[PDB]
This record gives sequence, structure tokens and C-alpha cells, in this order.
Amino acid sequence: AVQIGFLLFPEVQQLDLTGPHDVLASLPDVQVHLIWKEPGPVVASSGLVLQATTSFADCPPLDVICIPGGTGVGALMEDPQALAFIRQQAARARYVTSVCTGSLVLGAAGLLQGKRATTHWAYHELLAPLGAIPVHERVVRDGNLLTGTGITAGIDFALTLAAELFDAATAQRVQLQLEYAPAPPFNAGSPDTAPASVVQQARQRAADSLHKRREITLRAAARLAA
Amino acid sequence: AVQIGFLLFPEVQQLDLTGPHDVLASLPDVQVHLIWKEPGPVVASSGLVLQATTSFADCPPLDVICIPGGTGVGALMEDPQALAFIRQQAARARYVTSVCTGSLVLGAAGLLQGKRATTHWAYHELLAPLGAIPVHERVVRDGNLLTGTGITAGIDFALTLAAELFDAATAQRVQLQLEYAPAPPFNAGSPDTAPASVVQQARQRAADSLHKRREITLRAAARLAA
Ligand SMILES: [Cl-]
Ligand SMILES: [Cl-]
Repeated sequence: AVQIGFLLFPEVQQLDLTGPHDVLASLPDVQVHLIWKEPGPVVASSGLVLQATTSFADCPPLDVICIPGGTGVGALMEDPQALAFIRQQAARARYVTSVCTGSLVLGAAGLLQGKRATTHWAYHELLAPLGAIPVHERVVRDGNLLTGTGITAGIDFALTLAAELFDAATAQRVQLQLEYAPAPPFNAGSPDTAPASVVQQARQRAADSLHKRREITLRAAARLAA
Repeated sequence: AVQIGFLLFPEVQQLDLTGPHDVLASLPDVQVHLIWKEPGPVVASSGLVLQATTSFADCPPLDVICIPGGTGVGALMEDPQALAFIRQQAARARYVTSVCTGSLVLGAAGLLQGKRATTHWAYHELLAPLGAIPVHERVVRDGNLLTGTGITAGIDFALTLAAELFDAATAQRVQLQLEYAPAPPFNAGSPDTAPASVVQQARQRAADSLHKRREITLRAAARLAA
């Protein structure tokens, strides 16, 4: 059975995780894990309560690891237990993946050094200090690393992983069973397509978070420099 | 504060719910409820454990009600307590909405009689016996009713509801903050675009469920005829 694991942490952006979870859990011969320091309730940034199913110590070797993003990424970038777990699993995983600001956690773990990668548009400047080659594309692959932008990045890349773990017909069948054919009613999902006034509002609302994450990123980079 | 409620039931398809939940929970001056017979753990069809936050009796009057789909829809179509709650809330709600097979629950509650509506492609034949005018479109509006197809229907229609409850700039800002710009790697999300061999596989896998739901639908229709 293919072993797929998602890191589940306080103040996660739950859709980053729950989207790919439902897609991948639809495949045959997969087992999906929700990993934290111990099993039990973990609260997402919206207040939605999720349950972790396994601890770091009990998690099996994973074929796919996925790091979601969210407010809670700042704490995780300086959590030595979580970073060590990610490094251990990434060494043997077939696919190391992240959604949105989850790539900043991969960066803090040292896994983006010399690698092409993306992250959420408002935090993209934080990739270079973590050793990455920043790329402004929605899905960036470098070897077995796959970083994606957008809250639903993992739904799309889950279909790619289904096709590569199984076959194209299997991925197509899952897509049809889920009737997955998005059609957003607005075209403001990128700073290059949204109105300038909207981009300003969004940048202003992210400013305090970006400032705090600049500080965290520099400490994380210092640890990598040692 | 705008009151938004999702019905959370055993064997729900969790993404039908968790997608719109995360989008709508990003708006100012909203309160989002996860409703079941009592607060506490409810298990989705994938095994993911979610928590209901309020009971039927304690739920406030809702401005928006949303019914997700999933395996568990069959039981809900013959749950008199759930159907009565949906009818009570729908009487005064500004928006009555559903995702995928959630519209079959609205049908069992009598809320599709004479109304245009859609549902999941494999179960679409069940709409007419519940009194609906079946429409093969991804999002169908009829008055204050909005039914949508696809596991992520609620992400898209949540942006429409944001624009109508607040304004377009607010919906655009949420879309940009979430960097929401999907791009599926396959084009098999409709029976009209998927390969015929894939459609066959998917139809064969749904056949037992469709058979059971034909029986349930006829009993539900008999109750509406009384
Ligand atoms: Cl997206
Ligand atoms: Cl969809």
C-alpha cells in the first residue's frame, strides 16, 4: 500500500490539506496519515477541528509527504522536532510536496537549497534566503520535489501524483468520479490578474505577517548556515 | 454577523464542505456552523474525523445553509429530523445551497419541487422523481436556490455568495489572498469530456450505489406525494 502523509499542525490552512486528502484517499491501495506530535485534536486557522492519526515516532516510512501552509507555518519553521521528522521522511520519500506557505517549512528544513521552488505570492521574497531558486509558476518540480501555489494546489497535483503512482486512466477516473472541473467566477487569483486596488488591500493585510516571517526566516537561515 | 451553516453527517464527502468552509470563514463578520444532531465527532467517508459545533435545536437562524454530498446522503434522504431542520432553515434563509449529491437531500426535503437543479452526473436521473426540472449545468440558480456540481463547487459559488453578501472587491480580495486559480492536469471532469472507457469504469463503479438510491428516492417521493 502506498503511504501518504500530511503534516497537521495548529493554525494550518485546512483546505491546503483536506483537498488533496480527499482526492488521494479515493485511490486504491493507499493509506493516508495525518501526522503531528501525538494523535488527537489539532485546530485549523479557521477554528475547524481536525484529528491527527499518528505521531512522528509511529509514522511509517512515507512514499509521499505533503506540507500544507497556513498561519501556523511561522512556529513550524523553528520547531526542531518537526523539521527533523520532515528531513528523515524526505530522505526516502518518492515525492516531497508542499502547498502555499508549506514550502517555507521545507525551506527551514534545508530541503530547498539549490532547488527551484514557489510559495504564496505575498511571501515569495522569503525563498531566496532559504537557498531556493525562486520561480513564479503555480507548480514547480525539481527532481522529486513539487511545490505548488494556491489553496487548491494539492487537488491538482494530487491528480499528477495519481497518474505517476498508478496510470493516467486512474487519475482520469478519479477526476470524473469527483466531477472536478473548476470555473471560478472571478479572475483575481494572481497579483498579475487582480485589480491593482485589490492587490494593495491584500498586501496591506499581509504586511504584519510578512514582517514577522522575515525575522523567523533569518533565524532559520542562520541555522542552515551552521 | 452573517450566519452560515453546513450540515455535517456521517459518510459526508468532506471536501464538499471543507472547501466552502475555508473560503467563507475568511470573510469578515461571518460565523460558520457545522450542524448535526449533537456537537461532537462525525466521520467523513474517507475516515477523516470532523467535529460538529452545534445541534439542530441550538443552531441560530441561518442566512446561508449548505448541504454537502457523499455516500451518507442515502441515509439523510430518509432522516425525518434532518429533513425537518432543513425545511425550517430554508424558509427564512437568504441562500439555500448544495454540492454534488447534497441536492438529493434538498429533493427529499421537498425543496426542489418545480425548481431547476443539478446533481452529480451519475445520479442525475434521480432529480425528476423528486419534482425538479433537471439541468445539466455546473451551477444552477433558481430564486434563492443554488445547486452545484463537482467536489469543489462550493469554493466557486462561495465567491459568488461573497460578492452578493458584501461586494465584488471583497470576493476578489479573498480569491487573491487564497491565490485561487485552478488548472487541472487532465480534462476528464465531465462525462462529456472524459474518454468513453473512463466513463464506463466510473459508471460501473457507481452502479450498486445508484440502484440503492433509486429505491430510497422512490420512498422519499412517496412521502412528498402525501
Ligand atoms: Cl488554487
Ligand atoms: Cl469541481
